[PDB]
Amino acid sequence: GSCKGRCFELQEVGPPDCRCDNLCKSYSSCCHDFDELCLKTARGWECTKDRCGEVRNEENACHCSEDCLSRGDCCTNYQVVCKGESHWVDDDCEEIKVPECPAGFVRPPLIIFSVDGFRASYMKKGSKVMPNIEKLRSCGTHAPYMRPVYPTKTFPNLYTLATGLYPESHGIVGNSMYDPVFDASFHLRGREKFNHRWWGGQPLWITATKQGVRAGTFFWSVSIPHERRILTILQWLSLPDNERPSVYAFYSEQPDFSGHKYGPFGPEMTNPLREIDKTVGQLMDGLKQLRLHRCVNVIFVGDHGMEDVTCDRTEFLSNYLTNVDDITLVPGTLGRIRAKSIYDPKTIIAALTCKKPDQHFKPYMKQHLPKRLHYANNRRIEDIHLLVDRRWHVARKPCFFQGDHGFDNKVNSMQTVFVGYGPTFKYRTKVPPFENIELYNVMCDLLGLKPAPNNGTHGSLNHLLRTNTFRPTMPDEVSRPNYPGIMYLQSEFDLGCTCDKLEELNKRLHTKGSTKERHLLYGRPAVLYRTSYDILYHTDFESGYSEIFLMPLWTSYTISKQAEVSSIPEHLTNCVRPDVRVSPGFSQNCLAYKNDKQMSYGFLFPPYLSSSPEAKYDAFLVTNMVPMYPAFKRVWAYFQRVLVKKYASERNGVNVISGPIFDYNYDGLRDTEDEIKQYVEGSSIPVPTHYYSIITSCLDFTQPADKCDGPLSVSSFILPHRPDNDESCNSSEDESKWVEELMKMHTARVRDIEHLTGLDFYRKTSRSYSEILTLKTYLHTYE
Ligand SMILES: *[C@@H]1O[C@H](CO)[C@@H](O[C@@H]2O[C@H](CO)[C@@H](O[C@@H]3O[C@H](CO)[C@@H](O)[C@H](O)[C@@H]3O)[C@H](O)[C@H]2NC(C)=O)[C@H](O)[C@H]1NC(C)=O
Ligand SMILES: [Ca+2]
Ligand SMILES: [Zn+2]
Ligand SMILES: [Zn+2]
Repeated sequence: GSCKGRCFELQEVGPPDCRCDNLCKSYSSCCHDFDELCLKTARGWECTKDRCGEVRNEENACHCSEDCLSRGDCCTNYQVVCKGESHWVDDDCEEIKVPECPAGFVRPPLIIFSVDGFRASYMKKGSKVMPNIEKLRSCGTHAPYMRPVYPTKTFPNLYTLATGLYPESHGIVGNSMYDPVFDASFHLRGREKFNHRWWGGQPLWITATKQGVRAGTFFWSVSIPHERRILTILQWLSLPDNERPSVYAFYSEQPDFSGHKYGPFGPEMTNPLREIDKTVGQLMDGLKQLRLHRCVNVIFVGDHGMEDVTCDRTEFLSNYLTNVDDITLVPGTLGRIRAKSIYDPKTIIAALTCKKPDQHFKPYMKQHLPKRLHYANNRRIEDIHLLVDRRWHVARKPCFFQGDHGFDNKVNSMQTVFVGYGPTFKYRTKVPPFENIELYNVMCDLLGLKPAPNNGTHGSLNHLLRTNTFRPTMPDEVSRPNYPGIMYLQSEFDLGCTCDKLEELNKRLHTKGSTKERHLLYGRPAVLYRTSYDILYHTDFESGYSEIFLMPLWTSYTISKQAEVSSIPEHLTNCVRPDVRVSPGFSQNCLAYKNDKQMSYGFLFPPYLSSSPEAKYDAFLVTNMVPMYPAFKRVWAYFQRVLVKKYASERNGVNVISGPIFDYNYDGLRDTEDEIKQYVEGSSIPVPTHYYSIITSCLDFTQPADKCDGPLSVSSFILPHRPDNDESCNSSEDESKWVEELMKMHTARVRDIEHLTGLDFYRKTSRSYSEILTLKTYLHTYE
């Protein structure tokens, strides 16, 4: 019943026996002498010359005795003060070409140093405030910033780090949440969070244990001082070979706590950052004492940033809703709304939509949230969501705090940090910003583990690593296209469409020709599911036409910097032409659109960008038509007539691939036919939930998009196909005052589109597949 000989033991005792491990305090289950024997404070955390060679006194917090390495309970500066060695931070960086590990070590250990609320810009504070951190950052591998997951709160992000999964998939969708199947709520405070029922996926410590690799206890009771957490890691690293973990985690509550109290750019922030640096320095000195400083891979990572947020920037729901007693709100930097008793969700949303000119939040049904957030597919996510403006809070009803976080994960102030240091990371290497869902694959690689299935894209971070355990391979195409000829005659169609000579004298009409070379610059997308579709070629564009969904899965075209924009002449406004290459039965019909009072149609390739009046007639083929709400046509037509040409002008030409997305179950994945819940009336033409475009050009803008030697540059979006423009509060103005702002909100990665369509892009380029995976994970943020 005593913690003697057992402090911070790895085996977990009881219930009910008294525990002496990392978490015993959190359960209020430690042995009576835990706080006495294990949380020793006497004489602080640094050796002084007068202690060198002292007799071991057990009440000392750390030791300067000659027996202190045999336990690894020496103070971390022991050798510096007593044996003439130097501080890790004062040593020159020297490349670590191979792991330099001592006797007994069969792989490089991994230590994860997680710092709560460490904003990316704090790194700009430099080596006068954070000398140890700046050394890790400059000698190792680092990104200018790492993007967290939404919501940008600690539990969702630390668990995403651990699992490689979006919160919707791992289950930790908030710091607070209610589960209607358990009928219970989870909170930062209390016991409920300790119940395994809440935690899904497979976190790294479980992946490791399952594959025979020992993991240290990642979690730390808040009562354990940071210095004792470092000393405990060093103690574990000193254990025999058959008991020593290979992976460890340190967690610090700072700089988050001071960020909340003083704001991100308060002068008070410098002290907490100095203290974090000290802790890193203690870890590095400690490793160096154990001859592990050129053997361990260290990951210094944050979970989210911090924004300026004060009391008097609070919107209150009682100022919008007359029935605020009927609802339960999860409040703050995001809002989630539920009924108090299992109120009407459609009236709640309408009552919160564009009611005040400076309104600092926007309501969404969860399925209408931007797809890049991946924040819908979980019963813990309430149907009603408030996306709150940066710098603001939302509360239910009507200063000690100056900072908060939780906002949209593309907001600048929410970005966090990443540095990788050690033999397996690259040397003095800067890498592009990347998302925190990508690290679990890399941590697995670093430990020799096979990752469990996750939302990372394995290989998209190979460029962080000196030597890679994993080489990606491009997936095999599942469906092979048909390339149908001009088989059928005009008179065989009656699709109910109308139109209003030279195409009879063109024998080579709709043949491959030079269409593939100029309009598919990166190869045909591959179709990764079973379906039947047709490649269709035209002077100005190429498309993959689905005989099942009666529309293209994709439409590809290139527009040069010098492309002319033209009008749809009035004699062609209502023109729709039957496609002589596709059968009537696998074609859309115009009558269904005339029968459907809510629904109109648009075109994937824009008639506005035709290369000639002759070629413009191709844009009106029934195989280029897609169902579109009139409200959405305002957005689409502006995109196609104005913004594509702008992008072409700014980027030295662009290649565009556009198409429909069906995601009626909001799982982020391509719907099967059975899952499509809306069709054009009286018809079998499915209604898309979204429309995507992927806009590619040369990263070197001095080369045109069709003559690009090197790295590519991409921006993409996934626009919600909505029958109104209630999302955009300025929509009653000219499209130039609101459409582009809409599209920027709905920016997306190419990977997001691949999941939602079952397509694989960029299969024929001069780049390596690893480089391509990096491109596919890129998000253009507009921040
Ligand atoms: C993010 O990653 C997770 C994990 O890879 C993805 O969740 C997984 O989704 C698949 C497909 O829906 C689920 O697998 C299915 O299992 C059953 C048979 O047991 C069968 O009905 C299907 O044919 C398929 O095998 C799986 O449950 C699920 N795994 C987890 C942990 O949730 C998720 O789709 C990813 N999200 C995105 C947007 O890519
Ligand atoms: Ca789906
Ligand atoms: Zn946090
Ligand atoms: Zn916080």
